Amino acid sequence: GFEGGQMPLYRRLPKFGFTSRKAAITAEIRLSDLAKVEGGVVDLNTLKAANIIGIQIEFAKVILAGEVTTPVTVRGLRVTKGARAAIEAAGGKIEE
Amino acid sequence: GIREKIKLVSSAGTGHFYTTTKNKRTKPEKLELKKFDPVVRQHVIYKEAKIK
Amino acid sequence: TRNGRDSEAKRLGVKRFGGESVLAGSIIVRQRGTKFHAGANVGCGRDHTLFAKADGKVKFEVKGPKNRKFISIEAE
Amino acid sequence: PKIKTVRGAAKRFKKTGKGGFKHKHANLRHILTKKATKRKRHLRPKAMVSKGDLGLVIACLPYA
RNA sequence: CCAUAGGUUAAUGAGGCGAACCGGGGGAACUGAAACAUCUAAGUACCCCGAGGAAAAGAAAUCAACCGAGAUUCCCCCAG
RNA sequence: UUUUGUAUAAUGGGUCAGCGACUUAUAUUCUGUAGCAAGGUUAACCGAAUAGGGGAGCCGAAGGGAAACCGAGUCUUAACU
RNA sequence: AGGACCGAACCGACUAAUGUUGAAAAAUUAGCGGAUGACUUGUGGCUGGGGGUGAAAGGCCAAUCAAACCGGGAGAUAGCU
RNA sequence: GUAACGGGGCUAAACCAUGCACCGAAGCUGCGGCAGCGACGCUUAUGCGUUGUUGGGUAGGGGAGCGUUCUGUAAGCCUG
RNA sequence: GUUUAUUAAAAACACAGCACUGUGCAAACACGAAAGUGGACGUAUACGGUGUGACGCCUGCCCGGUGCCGGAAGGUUAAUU
RNA sequence: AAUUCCUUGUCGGGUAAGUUCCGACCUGCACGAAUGGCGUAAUGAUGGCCAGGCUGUCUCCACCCGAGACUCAGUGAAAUUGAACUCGCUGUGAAGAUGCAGUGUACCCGCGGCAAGACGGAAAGACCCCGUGAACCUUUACUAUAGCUUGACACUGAACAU
RNA sequence: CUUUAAUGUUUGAUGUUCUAACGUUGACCCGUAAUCCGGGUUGCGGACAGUGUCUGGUGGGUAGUUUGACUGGGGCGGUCUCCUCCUAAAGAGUAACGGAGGAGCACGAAGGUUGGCUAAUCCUGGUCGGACAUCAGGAGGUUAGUGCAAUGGCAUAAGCCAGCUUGACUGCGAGCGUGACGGCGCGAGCAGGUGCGAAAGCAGGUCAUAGUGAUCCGGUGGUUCUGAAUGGAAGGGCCAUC
RNA sequence: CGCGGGGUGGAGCAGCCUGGUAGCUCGUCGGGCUCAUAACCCGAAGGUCGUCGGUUCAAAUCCGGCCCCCGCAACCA
Ligand SMILES: [Mg+2]
Ligand SMILES: [Mg+2]
Ligand SMILES: [Mg+2]
Ligand SMILES: [Mg+2]
Ligand SMILES: [Mg+2]
Ligand SMILES: [Mg+2]
Ligand SMILES: [Mg+2]
Ligand SMILES: [Mg+2]
Ligand SMILES: [Mg+2]
Ligand SMILES: [Mg+2]
Ligand SMILES: [Mg+2]
Ligand SMILES: [Mg+2]
Ligand SMILES: [Mg+2]
Ligand SMILES: [Mg+2]
Ligand SMILES: [Mg+2]
Ligand SMILES: [Mg+2]
Ligand SMILES: [Mg+2]
Ligand SMILES: [Mg+2]
Ligand SMILES: [Mg+2]
Ligand SMILES: [Mg+2]
Ligand SMILES: [Mg+2]
Ligand SMILES: [Mg+2]
Ligand SMILES: [Mg+2]
Ligand SMILES: [Mg+2]
Ligand SMILES: [Mg+2]
Ligand SMILES: [Mg+2]
Ligand SMILES: [Mg+2]
Ligand SMILES: [Mg+2]
Ligand SMILES: [Mg+2]
Ligand SMILES: [Mg+2]
Ligand SMILES: [Mg+2]
Ligand SMILES: [Mg+2]
Ligand SMILES: [Mg+2]
Ligand SMILES: [Mg+2]
Ligand SMILES: [Mg+2]
Ligand SMILES: [Mg+2]
Ligand SMILES: [Mg+2]
Ligand SMILES: [Mg+2]
Ligand SMILES: [Mg+2]
Ligand SMILES: [Mg+2]
Ligand SMILES: [Mg+2]
Ligand SMILES: [Mg+2]
Ligand SMILES: [Mg+2]
Ligand SMILES: [Mg+2]
Ligand SMILES: [Mg+2]
Ligand SMILES: [Mg+2]
Ligand SMILES: [Mg+2]
Ligand SMILES: [Mg+2]
Ligand SMILES: [Mg+2]
Ligand SMILES: [Mg+2]
Ligand SMILES: [Mg+2]
Ligand SMILES: [Mg+2]
Ligand SMILES: [Mg+2]
Ligand SMILES: [Mg+2]
Ligand SMILES: [Mg+2]
Ligand SMILES: [Mg+2]
Ligand SMILES: [Mg+2]
Ligand SMILES: [Mg+2]
Ligand SMILES: [Mg+2]
Ligand SMILES: [Mg+2]
Ligand SMILES: [Mg+2]
Ligand SMILES: [Mg+2]
Ligand SMILES: [Mg+2]
Ligand SMILES: [Mg+2]
Ligand SMILES: [Mg+2]
Ligand SMILES: [Mg+2]
Ligand SMILES: [Mg+2]
Ligand SMILES: [Mg+2]
Ligand SMILES: [Mg+2]
Repeated sequence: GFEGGQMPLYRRLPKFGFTSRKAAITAEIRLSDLAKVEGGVVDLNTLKAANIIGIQIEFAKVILAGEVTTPVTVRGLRVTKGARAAIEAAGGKIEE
Repeated sequence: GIREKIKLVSSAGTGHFYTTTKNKRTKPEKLELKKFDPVVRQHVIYKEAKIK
Repeated sequence: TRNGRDSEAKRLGVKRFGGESVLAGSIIVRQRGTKFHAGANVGCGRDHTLFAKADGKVKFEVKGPKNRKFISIEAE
Repeated sequence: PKIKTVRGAAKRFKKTGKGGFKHKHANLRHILTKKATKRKRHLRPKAMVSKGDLGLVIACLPYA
């Protein structure tokens, strides 16, 4: 980023936003990953055990990506609408 | 650049303000214009205030 | 000397010529005055820039008592 | 050793889905009353880095 | 005046040298920043003192997050 | 060699022999090539041991948004044709 | 008597030619100035580098001086050759 | 130093006009050879009967190789 | 008299003399993180600095500027509170 | 005028002739009073000018004496050097040619001399420019800072007044 | 509250005096054979001085630096950004220390719209009144006007009056133009809400092209977006703006 | 921008300093006086007392916004 003596593209442009500390401790879970856990029950701890999310993760989200075949009980976790529907179709359960 | 800049503030009570220029030497009296407040979504009176 | 100055070129002139099929909104002429006047289906900008108000072909023509160049768009 | 990211560049650019970079537009910072509303509005949304200077950005941000 | 300072003996130890490593006391500049002064180089080079086979550190007025961990040092991550 | 251009009266070389200049380490990116493949691979370390263990991690399989948040959508906006 | 005079030693260094890969990294011969003084010389000692010393020329400080020399930072840096 | 046809020389061996010859280059053609790049069709050892075309080159980009010292193959093979 | 040792010996420096100025002695000033030392075992007829430069006749006007010396009524003004 | 640009100012002296010198004038580009002014005996390897004496300084060189140079014997360097079978001229040419073109001249090889050319040798020009080089020096450049100086608190206390 | 007096006592300053810190480069004694140094006695000074921390001033004494580029060499002079014309070779663009000129704004109307209107100059007549005010009429035909330079425009007037007004709106924006990029420009239409008009319609500043400055760093207002155990807050972000 | 202080006849300064109140130095004219410019006196013209609103009977005098002049430190991308 040295453009001769011209103000280089990054110095030209304004800085924007901020880095969220809450974003670093959130995780994103595919439906394909709900099979990898054991017992057919999906908590944060269980996910961690499976080695899907990571240790320093406080919050986790289930996304309609891939597919779930087995009935799965999602516990204390945020689930997107499509993903929820998929889970229901599979024969699963979502409780808060 | 004798024309100073001023801030037209909404009478609606919202923090919304327009900004503009005004020659204060020729026009001592305050500027009043009915402008659109985008927060209330109405055309409200905007009295002149200092840019601060 | 008191002479070394000149302004940056404004890249004016006819951008889309006769028979040239354009999309609506396409600038046909950038100009200073109304050297060309907006005819049928052509809009005139604030800086007298002529632009298509419809998709179709550019049609230059001489019209009117003052014999002025009118740009119209004919639909295809 | 590891390449260091140009930290200013990191502040100003975010890598996107297809591996481009969005940035906030220049000129919407101050001296605004004189700029037309329309212009300001156009400046507001974040825009992709051009094809020309993309390379430079990439060089700046190896971890992106 | 007593005392104290001092003085004469006696005993024990120390002194100096030594590569690097270590702890501490001082501590640059060239250089990079395409100039340069903040900044960088770098607590680096160097100077000095002290020690040991290692040194230093070390047994929470420490973290963590409402669950818990449980002194120090060292390595890989975390993470450019 | 440098040059727009050198027989140049521009540079360099008295000659020979020997030596004399794009390397290495660690990161990153693209290309080839091999492995396995929605998975891939381990690091330190254990292990006399280039085996095997070790998956801590990293990269990938989802993005959008400054962010909360939402999520094959999302941000934008009171709302988007 | 004398920073008196003329003039050897001694101290200097104005002109000159020579020399300029010299006899010599400053000399030679011919002349020249001072020559009891602010003289000169021996031996020893002290002043150290932004420091000394300087009747001052940026002079001199080991044939080196608008900042000595030696080692280190150091393979400084060199958009130049 | 002739020195303002390159020289000798020339009344044409000068100039203008028309024509027919010839010389003249690494241009084009002829014969032989090598290489790149495309086709189409073989029936293959992944290239081949063929068929067009291309092949000056600095900076520079791409491709394919030779040779050197050293390690394995090698207590093999060559070598008084 | 001195000077650019090694291209400049001079009109340059020094000089006796003159003037200003600082300095009362634990001096001013200088070298010293400091102790201390020089000044000076001196003491204003002395010492430092600056300029001028034997001697003779002399050395005129300007204090607005920049310094320096004296003044403190007001304005402004730090740490502190 | 160690100062005067115009300027070799003008007038005078000196000389056959004097941009220098000396004396004046003043029209001081741009002297001037202790970064002293003007005088000044003496002194000076001091600057300028004139005269006498003297002379090879010169007219204009001649001869001689020695040391080299030259030849022989012995020893025995150096700078420099792309390679050379290393001519003139006119032209051409990266624009000044031993090397190219055209042309002229020239048997091969020494030695003593000279120095016009080899843009001869000697030092990566000292001049000039350039480099976001260097250094020293400078100041009312900027930023610092030693020092000097001001106050507050500290070491630092007691009475009595105003 | 304005303004002071009385009786009782807590920080300022300004002296007077004292001694016990401190100073003593005063005298004598001792360690001691010793002009150092220390201890003692004593005189003087004395809470000053002087040192440390903080602080204002001064501070080429010293240091680190600095001191632009273009340029028919460099310096000196001039220039550096933006607009208009020409150079510019009939698309765009196009250089020179080429030839000419301007800008660093202005305007709450000089913006919007509805309704209306048409200029310069000259001649003739007309009180003061004249080459030139104001009034007629003719010729004249935009030679005028454009808030300002130049160019291109402009009667449908973009020129000149009058009424009512804030569209000099907020969110957007198909599609274009122009730039290496940063950017800069034109823009129909859609949503909301407004003004003028009977209505069709027009209005997202001004006839157009100059009138300007990236980033960082900060300032103000709004916004529960964020908020380092949690609730808050601070700070940060986002929108507006300096 | 933050804070402080001022806008007083033609000029500067008192009157604010907690409302009941236009004086000072000149300047100009006129008169007396002088040889007189002057010195000196008498007499007079000349001030929304920055602007405006409020409390109040009464303000230049108290306060609020606003405008200008000055000082202050402060950073200044
Ligand atoms: Mg720049
Ligand atoms: Mg894990
Ligand atoms: Mg902003
Ligand atoms: Mg020892
Ligand atoms: Mg530095
Ligand atoms: Mg430096
Ligand atoms: Mg640098
Ligand atoms: Mg230990
Ligand atoms: Mg517990
Ligand atoms: Mg060469
Ligand atoms: Mg050249
Ligand atoms: Mg050639
Ligand atoms: Mg050559
Ligand atoms: Mg040659
Ligand atoms: Mg060269
Ligand atoms: Mg070589
Ligand atoms: Mg050579
Ligand atoms: Mg690689
Ligand atoms: Mg790969
Ligand atoms: Mg003598
Ligand atoms: Mg003598
Ligand atoms: Mg002699
Ligand atoms: Mg030095
Ligand atoms: Mg000198
Ligand atoms: Mg020497
Ligand atoms: Mg130095
Ligand atoms: Mg270094
Ligand atoms: Mg080097
Ligand atoms: Mg001839
Ligand atoms: Mg042939
Ligand atoms: Mg051929
Ligand atoms: Mg052929
Ligand atoms: Mg080829
Ligand atoms: Mg060919
Ligand atoms: Mg001497
Ligand atoms: Mg000498
Ligand atoms: Mg000399
Ligand atoms: Mg000499
Ligand atoms: Mg003198
Ligand atoms: Mg005087
Ligand atoms: Mg003075
Ligand atoms: Mg004075
Ligand atoms: Mg004073
Ligand atoms: Mg003069
Ligand atoms: Mg004469
Ligand atoms: Mg004379
Ligand atoms: Mg003088
Ligand atoms: Mg003087
Ligand atoms: Mg003198
Ligand atoms: Mg002498
Ligand atoms: Mg040799
Ligand atoms: Mg020639
Ligand atoms: Mg010869
Ligand atoms: Mg020669
Ligand atoms: Mg010779
Ligand atoms: Mg030469
Ligand atoms: Mg050179
Ligand atoms: Mg002393
Ligand atoms: Mg300096
Ligand atoms: Mg230059
Ligand atoms: Mg020039
Ligand atoms: Mg054109
Ligand atoms: Mg053209
Ligand atoms: Mg109209
Ligand atoms: Mg209009
Ligand atoms: Mg207008
Ligand atoms: Mg305009
Ligand atoms: Mg900056
Ligand atoms: Mg909290």
